Amino acid sequence: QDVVLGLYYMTRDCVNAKGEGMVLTGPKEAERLYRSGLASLHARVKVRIT
Amino acid sequence: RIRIRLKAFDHRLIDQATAEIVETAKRTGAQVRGPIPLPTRKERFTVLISPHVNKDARDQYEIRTHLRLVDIVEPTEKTVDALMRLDLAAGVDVQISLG
Amino acid sequence: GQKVHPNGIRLGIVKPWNSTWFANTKEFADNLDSDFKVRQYLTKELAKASVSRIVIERPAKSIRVTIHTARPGIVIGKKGEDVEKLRKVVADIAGVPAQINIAEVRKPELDAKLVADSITSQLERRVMFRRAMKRAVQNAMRLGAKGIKVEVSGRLGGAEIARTEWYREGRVPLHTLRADIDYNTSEAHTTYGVIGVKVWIFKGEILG
Amino acid sequence: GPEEITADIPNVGEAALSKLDESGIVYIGAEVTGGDILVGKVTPKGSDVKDSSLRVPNGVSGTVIDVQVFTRDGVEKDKRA
Amino acid sequence: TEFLKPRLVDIEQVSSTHAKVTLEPLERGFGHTLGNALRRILLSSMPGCAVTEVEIDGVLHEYSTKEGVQEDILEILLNLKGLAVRVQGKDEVILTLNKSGIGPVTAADITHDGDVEIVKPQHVICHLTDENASISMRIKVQRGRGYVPASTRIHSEEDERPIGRLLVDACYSPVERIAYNVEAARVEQRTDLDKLVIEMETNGTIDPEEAIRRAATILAEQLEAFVDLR
Amino acid sequence: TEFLKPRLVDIEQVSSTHAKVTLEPLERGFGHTLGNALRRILLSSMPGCA
Amino acid sequence: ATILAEQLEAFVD
Amino acid sequence: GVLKIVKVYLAVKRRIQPGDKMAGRHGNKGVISKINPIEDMPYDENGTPV
Amino acid sequence: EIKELLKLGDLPTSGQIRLYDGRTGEQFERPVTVGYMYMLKLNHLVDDKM
Amino acid sequence: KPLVGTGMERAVAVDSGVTAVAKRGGVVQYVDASRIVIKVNEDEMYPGEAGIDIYNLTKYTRSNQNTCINQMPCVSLGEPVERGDVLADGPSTDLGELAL
Repeated sequence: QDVVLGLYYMTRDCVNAKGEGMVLTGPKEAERLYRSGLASLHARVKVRIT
Repeated sequence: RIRIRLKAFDHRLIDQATAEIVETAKRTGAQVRGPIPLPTRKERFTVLISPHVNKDARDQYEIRTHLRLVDIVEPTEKTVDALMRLDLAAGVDVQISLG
Repeated sequence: GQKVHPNGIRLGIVKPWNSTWFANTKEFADNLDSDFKVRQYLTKELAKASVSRIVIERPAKSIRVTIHTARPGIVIGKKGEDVEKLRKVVADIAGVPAQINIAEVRKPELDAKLVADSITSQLERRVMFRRAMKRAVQNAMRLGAKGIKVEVSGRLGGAEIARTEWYREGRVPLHTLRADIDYNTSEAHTTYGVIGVKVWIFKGEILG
Repeated sequence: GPEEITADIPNVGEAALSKLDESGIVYIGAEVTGGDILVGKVTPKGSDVKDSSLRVPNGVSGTVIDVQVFTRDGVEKDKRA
Repeated sequence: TEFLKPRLVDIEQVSSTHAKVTLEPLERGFGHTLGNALRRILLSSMPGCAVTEVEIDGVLHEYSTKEGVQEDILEILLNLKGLAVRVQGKDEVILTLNKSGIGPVTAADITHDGDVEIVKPQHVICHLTDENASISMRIKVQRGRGYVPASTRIHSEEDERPIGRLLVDACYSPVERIAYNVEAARVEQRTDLDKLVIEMETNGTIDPEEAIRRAATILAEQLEAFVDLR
Repeated sequence: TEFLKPRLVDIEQVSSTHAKVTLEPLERGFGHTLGNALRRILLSSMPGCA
Repeated sequence: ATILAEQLEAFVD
Repeated sequence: GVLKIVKVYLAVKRRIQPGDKMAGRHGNKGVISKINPIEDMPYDENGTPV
Repeated sequence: EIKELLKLGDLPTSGQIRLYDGRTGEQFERPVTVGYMYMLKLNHLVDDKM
Repeated sequence: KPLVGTGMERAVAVDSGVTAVAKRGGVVQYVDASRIVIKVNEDEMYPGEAGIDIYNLTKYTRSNQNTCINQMPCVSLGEPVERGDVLADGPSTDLGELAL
């Protein structure tokens, strides 16, 4: 119950947030942009995943 | 000036007392003179240890009364009174004397 | 009378004093007398209670007694009923305001005086002295004494010719000043006469 | 024979006579826990003595707040009664 | 490395207890780091003196009642647990409270020594109603940190104490509430600097610059394990 | 009033660009203090060039 | 760690 | 009949601990899980922890 | 009337305050509900069940 | 004292006899260490049997569920009380209300 709420709030999206439509060189700097305070947890973004 | 004469049998205890007194003085007032050690009284006693007779059989005891002279140069309002509530450890006869 | 008293030789180093006060030559004798009185009274009272050490300490015209006993419950009785009673009598004895504290003695088998007392009691109620001695020694050892010695002397088993017997176990260094040697004594007033019980208990060496 | 209320608790050493008086029973108040002794209550012939002395249950602490005794007309020693 | 260093520039006392303090200047982003670290340390690990053992005369246990008073003995122990003491020299002192007569027993009636300071002269403890009633308690004030309770201090105590001394729980920490704010600093040539406005709320016994200095020393000596060894 | 200093017990070097600094023991609620302080400094304050 | 220690180096004992 | 009748009244003082049961008035049962420190609590901007 | 009483006190009308985290010092997104509930301790204590 | 109550706390805390509700109104003498002593106003007071009401407070004792039933006085010394008013707060009561 708690963990599906944490995931459903995490992997979602909104039509404008901090860092809308910026491009990221990996998931590591995705978490670094979430922690430093430069993007939001749900902000649509092109990443490069492997 | 307040002269303070600490007297006790245990030296460590006396020392402890003196320090405490200094602390008490120094927070409230200013320019505590200092803990000056006077001469120790070594009051000796010889006694015959046999119940009946053997005179060369003896024990020689002594009581070492230590003296500590603490002086306070400026008696303020706050300082002198602070000692009233501030009693020292047992087995230490203190003797304050202003002037 | 060969040996020095083990407590007495160590008062400056590892053992402390019982009466712990300062007084000038004027009031000292009187104080001593008072101490003797109060202690005597206490012994008389708390015989059934296992009492080891009465520590008197008088600051500022007020006497502070500290009773070291194995069972506080019998000395205290109901909470502050017996202690209170004791206090006023103590005060009377002294002629000053009294204050009784009661220290609880952990491990009464390792306290020497208590052991001695027990032995004396046993002797009085007509046990085999030797068996009592053994018990005393064994118990202490079990409890964690680095060593113990006990000695009993005179009219043993009501015998006409008096003798002394003693049991040691572990190590009991008496010449070593830094050794914590709890020494104490007692006397069994039996039908045949007195039987004196000495006991030395070596807790361990102090390093300073 | 009848059972007895005495501190002179057996086999068990200087770990019986403690939170009680010289005539037996817990001495009131105190910081009693588990495995203590409250009321020395053991009989001879029951070198054949035993320990029925009601103690404190395992795991509990507490303070003896009250001791009631309307015992068999005799509970007294030489005089508390 | 173009960093700077902060200083305690202005220390305003809004009251004797509630008192703010600035910090200036902090670097960019450091404000929430130092503020949260000083918050955690200043709430967990400060030394303050508190009541530990209470000794009332003619008492058996703490659940009894007494002659001539309002609050019961558990109420007295709670009102004594709230006390705020500030000793200077020693680390373990014994106070004395003696009072008779009809009226409330404030904290200002304790016969103080020289090095103890009771900073709340309107802290009520008892309400003596009978004029023939008296109360003579002897408090014991240790000094530590954190929270050490009666259960753990039931066997921890080594110094074999006598029976009759009521054990009160020890709330040692004199900090109760702390908030920090990261404003915009007014630097005459820099715009990317910030100030930290720590808003403490003490027990009255602790001096705020001394508390901040001690928390800073705690943090630096904890980080020395990272600095020196690897 | 004396605090527990730790010993740095482990550097499990997984690769040349990987580490895991196992570190014990600290006072209750100090691991989060040290970890969060180091994490925010390492994210948004450590100097370097790119 | 030395960045934070030199940052806090001012008001210590 | 009964001879020796000794009743002793203990009084334990139980505090609160991980494992007790608390509840509101609405049916919200709960077993109190973690007894957190004051610092780790969620504080609002006024400073008071919850 | 709950909203109007929350306006007499200086509290926010929604009943919800923004709360920071005691661990990380940073704001919880999406403001949370804080209030006073009357919570009871039921007599099912854990050191009567262990 | 429940901040959000229904007002039926008063009737439950009075009507269950755990609080020491005053029988006859008046003032107070407040020895109270042992008992609340209430001097009675003259209108509620009988001609003979001059009379002042002495309430017994039940201090720390065992309930049926091993909880502690205890009464504490919630009136001071020299304070007017009326008939039907409460004097001693029982277990789980706060000034005559119901504080579970």
